[PDB]
Amino acid sequence: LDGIDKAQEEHEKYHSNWRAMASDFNLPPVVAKEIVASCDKCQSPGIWQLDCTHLEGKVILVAVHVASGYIEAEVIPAETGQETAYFLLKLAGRWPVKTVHTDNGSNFTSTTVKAACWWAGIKQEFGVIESMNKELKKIIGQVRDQAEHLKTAVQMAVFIHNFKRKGGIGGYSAGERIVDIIATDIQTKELQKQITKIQNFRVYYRWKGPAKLLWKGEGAVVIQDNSDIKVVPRRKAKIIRD
Amino acid sequence: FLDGIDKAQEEHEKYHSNWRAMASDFNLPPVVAKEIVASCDKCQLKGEAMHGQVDCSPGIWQLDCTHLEGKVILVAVHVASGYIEAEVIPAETGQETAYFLLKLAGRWPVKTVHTDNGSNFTSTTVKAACWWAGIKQEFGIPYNPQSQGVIESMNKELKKIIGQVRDQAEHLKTAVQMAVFIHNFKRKGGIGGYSAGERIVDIIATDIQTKELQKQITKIQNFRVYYRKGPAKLLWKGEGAVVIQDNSDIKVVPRRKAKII
Amino acid sequence: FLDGIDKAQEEHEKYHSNWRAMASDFNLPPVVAKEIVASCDKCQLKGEAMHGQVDCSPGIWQLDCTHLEGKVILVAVHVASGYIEAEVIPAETGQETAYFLLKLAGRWPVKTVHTDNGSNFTSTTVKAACWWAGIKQEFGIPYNPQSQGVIESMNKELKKIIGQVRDQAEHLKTAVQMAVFIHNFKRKGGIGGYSAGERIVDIIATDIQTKELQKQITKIQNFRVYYRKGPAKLLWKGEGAVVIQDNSDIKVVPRRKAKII
Amino acid sequence: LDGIDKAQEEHEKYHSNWRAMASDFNLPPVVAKEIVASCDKCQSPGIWQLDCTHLEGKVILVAVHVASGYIEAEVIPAETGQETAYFLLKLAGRWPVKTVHTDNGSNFTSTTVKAACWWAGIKQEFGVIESMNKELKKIIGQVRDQAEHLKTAVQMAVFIHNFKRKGGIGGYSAGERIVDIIATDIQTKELQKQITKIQNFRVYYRWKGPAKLLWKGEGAVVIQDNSDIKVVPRRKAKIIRD
Amino acid sequence: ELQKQITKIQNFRVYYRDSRDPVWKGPAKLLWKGEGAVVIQDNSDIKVVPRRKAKIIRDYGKQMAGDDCV
Amino acid sequence: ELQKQITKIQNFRVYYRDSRDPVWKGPAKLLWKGEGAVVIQDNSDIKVVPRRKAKIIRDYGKQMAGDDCV
Amino acid sequence: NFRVYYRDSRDPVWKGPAKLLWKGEGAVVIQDNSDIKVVPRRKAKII
Amino acid sequence: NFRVYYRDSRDPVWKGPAKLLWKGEGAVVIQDNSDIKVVPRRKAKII
DNA sequence: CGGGAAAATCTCTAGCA
DNA sequence: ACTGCTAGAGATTTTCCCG
DNA sequence: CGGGAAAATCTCTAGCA
DNA sequence: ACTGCTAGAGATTTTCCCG
Ligand SMILES: C[C@@H]1CCO[C@H]2Cn3cc(C(=O)NCc4ccc(F)cc4F)c(=O)c(O)c3C(=O)N12
Ligand SMILES: C[C@@H]1CCO[C@H]2Cn3cc(C(=O)NCc4ccc(F)cc4F)c(=O)c(O)c3C(=O)N12
Ligand SMILES: [Mg+2]
Ligand SMILES: [Mg+2]
Ligand SMILES: [Mg+2]
Ligand SMILES: [Mg+2]
Ligand SMILES: [Zn+2]
Ligand SMILES: [Zn+2]
Repeated sequence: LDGIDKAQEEHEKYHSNWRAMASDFNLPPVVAKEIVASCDKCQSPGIWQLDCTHLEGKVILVAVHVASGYIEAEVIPAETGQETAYFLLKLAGRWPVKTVHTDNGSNFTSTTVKAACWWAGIKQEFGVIESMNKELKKIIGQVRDQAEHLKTAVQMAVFIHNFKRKGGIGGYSAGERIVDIIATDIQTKELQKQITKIQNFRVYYRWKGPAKLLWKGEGAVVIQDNSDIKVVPRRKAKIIRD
Repeated sequence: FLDGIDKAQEEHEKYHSNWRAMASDFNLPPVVAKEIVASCDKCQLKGEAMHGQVDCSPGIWQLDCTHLEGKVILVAVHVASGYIEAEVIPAETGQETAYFLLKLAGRWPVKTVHTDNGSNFTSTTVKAACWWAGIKQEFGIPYNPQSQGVIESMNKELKKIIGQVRDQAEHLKTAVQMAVFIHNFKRKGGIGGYSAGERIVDIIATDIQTKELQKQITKIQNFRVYYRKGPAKLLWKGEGAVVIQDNSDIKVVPRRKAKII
Repeated sequence: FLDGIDKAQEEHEKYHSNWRAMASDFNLPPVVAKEIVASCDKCQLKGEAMHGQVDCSPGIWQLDCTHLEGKVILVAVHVASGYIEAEVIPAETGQETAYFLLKLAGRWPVKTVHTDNGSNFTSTTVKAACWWAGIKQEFGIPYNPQSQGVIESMNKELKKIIGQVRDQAEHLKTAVQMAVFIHNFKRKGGIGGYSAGERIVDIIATDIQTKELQKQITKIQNFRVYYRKGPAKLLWKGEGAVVIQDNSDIKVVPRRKAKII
Repeated sequence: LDGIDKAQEEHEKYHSNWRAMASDFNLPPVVAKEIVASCDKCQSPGIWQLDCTHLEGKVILVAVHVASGYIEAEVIPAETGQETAYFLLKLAGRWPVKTVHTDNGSNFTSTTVKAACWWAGIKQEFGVIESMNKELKKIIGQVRDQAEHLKTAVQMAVFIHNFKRKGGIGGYSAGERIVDIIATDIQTKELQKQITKIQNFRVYYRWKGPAKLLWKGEGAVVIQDNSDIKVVPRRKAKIIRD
Repeated sequence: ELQKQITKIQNFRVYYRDSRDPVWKGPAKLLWKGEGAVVIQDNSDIKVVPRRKAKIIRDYGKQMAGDDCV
Repeated sequence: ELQKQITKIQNFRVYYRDSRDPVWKGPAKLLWKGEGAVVIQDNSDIKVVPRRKAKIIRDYGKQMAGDDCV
Repeated sequence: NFRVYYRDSRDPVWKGPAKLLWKGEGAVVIQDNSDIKVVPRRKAKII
Repeated sequence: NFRVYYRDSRDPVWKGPAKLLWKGEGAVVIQDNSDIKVVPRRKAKII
């Protein structure tokens, strides 16, 4: 508390995201989110791309996490709807898959894949994928000598790409990047859930009119009144539901 | 306490009386009666009543096979989080286990796998797979399923879920994947009120973040401490207590008798 | 709380999410999420975590068969005392069980016998034997060995003792009788620090003595009490508390609001 | 305490047993036992009788608890040492058998019976048994029509005799009598055990010479000094082992 | 007369259990013994325990110890 | 600089166990994380827990609840 | 009223709902499909 | 020294005495008849 | 500070076969 | 030298909320 | 009243198959 | 309308004993 004005000034002078203001000034994320949302002027993690490539006369189904570059690939006996549905069901069970982007191939348009997406609650919409396939083929060629079957080589290539290839802004691997992105998405979901929980109530302070509730503390209550954020003690404030 | 001891010893050799009976019937103190019982091999038939604790490090997975409708299901669980992976395999063999394990190692940072001594887990093929993927292999004490207690428990959980959703799928493999999904994302509880998926994400991200933060702190902060001996290395000072390390030994001491240089 | 409920119900029908997951993912209060879970038959797969308690009345014996070296051992235990009787029988049949039971009933006051639903215990011959000896028969819930816990435990104990003395006898029947002796007279502990034989003697003698004393007291003492309802019968008065019986119900009341006539 | 003189006077005027003095005047059994044993002028439970009877060309082994009249009878295939040894082992396992009296028959003198008596710690020494056999035959005849085999009739007769035949000083059954006798024997054994445990210590009170220890209570110590029993406060008494 | 019998009946020790706890409660004092209930005193507390949950003994070692004496 | 990183590393929560108790001890605070040991603070008590007995998370719900704030 | 779901006898499959006729210390008596059964409370859940 | 008696592996018969080479949190390493074995402390008794 | 509902923590079980 | 655990069903104990 | 050994009570497990 | 228990291995807590 007693830092909301500093947060507003810093937002005006930098237009920083709510995370920066919450961390630097040590404010609850709800308060910072309300502050950033108020200024009108200043106003992905679950998306995957599916494709089928061919190598050595065998079909490899490849899934790319667009935001991270994290790859999951499998050799499938045939390029059929059943195999794609099973692969997608596995992926959904192992990662929070929200949307899948395909290329209108018959297997992806099959009713089996539609059923799998419906049960898993996944949305389907018909150059990252091609470059990814190119790099996967490169790694498979590099490691083809250490294996005996194509599927083992494909899994080794997935391992190398996801955890042994480092490069980018911070020099992290795809696995670390996807873990970080999913963690951030969980943070965002929790923030939204608590905003939903809190926004259903109203606060009367000192008696003034109804005001939006933002945060409840041990001995302090942070509220918003006509685009103005204020701190009031609990004894002086009454919280109700309407 | 000599003739009583002799009579008690003969009585025990015949009947193996417990220490209370001998103490009562031969005017013996409890200590000597207990010594009589303890010196008899034939009366040592019970282990100490306790349980150990399995390793729960962020990099350990527990693997096991289970059976359902005449088919083999390979199951792995991330111990720290309870996050499971599973799949039907045609045969309970080392090749399928090694393929499963290479898949797992390419999708999560598997540092160690802990399993029972089933033939598939002890095969040379799985050993080669672990060697390639940089995975350490730990085997529990034979015929001690408690050593794999986590994954065994998950075998019970997965099967349960499989029974809840068996009518939504024609094939058992689809039901297995459905149950994996349900467990990893649709069941919340335990540490943090998380689901297993969010819990594993949090655990791995926390591992990376804390590693980086501690590395930066060590790079910036460097000091030596003398406490009630050698020049130990400080780790955290505050609240009137100082934590130091001296020859791979971490000790917490009060602020008194501790100088920081 | 009506929009979230429908989505939670659909999500549950597909996945059978537990109440925590639904409360988290659909902004639901715990009560409504729990109601969703409770209204689903497919999610009721666990009984309440507790144990009952077996009858321990002075007249109840628990009987069971056990197997050792391809031979059948019939075992009875006096529940209140832990006093056991046992013997090898050639066949696990109703005739031998009834002979054993008539023998037991002629040596101790067996009022009731509690057993599992093994065929020998449900035979008409054993029923006739119990009818002649004035013995009430109780059968546990089928395939619930816990209902016979005591005797089951004693089976384990008996076998253990047999293993300790099996080399002192040539025949298994002799070893069984040796183990019965050892348990009944050479093992002390439990209630009163007794052996099982001493404990059963004390239990039975106390039963007779207390019965006679209470009968004499009732013959000598007779009074009526009014508390708060009717002329209850006093049982024990003193220490600022009165115990009364009314309509076959026993009540303990403070000395206040209680008049003795 | 403060009743030793009354106990001594009661013993002098009646020479009653220690149980009566302990119960009437509420004294520890050790003190009453010491009092009764002091006067020189005033200075079985585990005994069994074995026999073999014959009926309908079958051998019935009968054991009688002499003190109580409680019977244990079985039909044995042959009057052999092995059968007798097994019967004796069972009896010893079920009751505290200390001694058995037999009629010098070959089975009772067999090495098998000697081994059984040695393992069970039973002592063998070679008009109650005959009368009990007659009563057993009478009961068997009374109930012979209710059974089909002789062994069942024998067990029914044992039941009737032990628990359904009442008669004597108090109209008690044989089972009740044996339970009472064995309970009294346990009482006696425990009294002897505590006397043995306590006799190994000496007491110095107020400092006088060593004195026999009889009872160590919570606030007093009852001792004996030259055929005189006295009570001493705990502080004024010291107990040692010689 | 009556007092002696009452004291004798109160010399007996009772070990019992509560409806939901498996461990046996220590040696309470016996006050009244009925067909299906036993009224006991356990540290100045008067409890009615069902017959099927009570083991009633006259611990003979304690009786010979004189612990029943004042 | 250093203070910010120390506060961040102290924002993490630790659930641990003792050598003989199977239940997991509640969310203690993290002070130091080593290769084989974690030094935590649990109600003004500083404990060294072996690595194999500690689960370290940044509980995101509580982080978004603002509980870390003074 | 009460709904009871129970594990019957050596059958790992849970059944119910069944009416709760009676509740004891360690067991219950229920009626499922016009059939009366006795189940340990360990093997039953009442709602 | 220590005498250890243990239940080895699916064999209900207790063995020993064996020398206690090492004692851990939930297991012990022992030597019986010149053979090294690893046993859970649940399945061992040390004297 | 006083009660009551709610939330949290505690106790205990089967099944993993 | 390695090691029972998991998640659900009730029970009981704090904790928050309006006077 | 102060410590230490002993006794008692408490906690927990396998096996009953 | 019926029902886990037993006995042993350590752990921990009272209780007694001499100053
Ligand atoms: C041939 C492989 C290798 C050698 O051992 C066997 C037998 N076995 C037995 C069980 C088992 O008895 N589970 C029940 C159980 C009991 C107690 C507990 F704490 C946990 C539990 F799971 C397994 O789970 C299991 O996987 C195996 C197995 O794989 N094998
Ligand atoms: C054919 C009869 C009639 C129908 O039931 C079967 C099977 N049964 C099984 C066990 C058993 O599983 N014991 C292990 C156990 C497990 C838990 C527990 F608390 C106590 C325990 F004894 C028995 O003891 C037993 O006697 C029988 C038996 O006799 N029968
Ligand atoms: Mg296995
Ligand atoms: Mg297994
Ligand atoms: Mg049976
Ligand atoms: Mg049985
Ligand atoms: Zn022995
Ligand atoms: Zn459901």
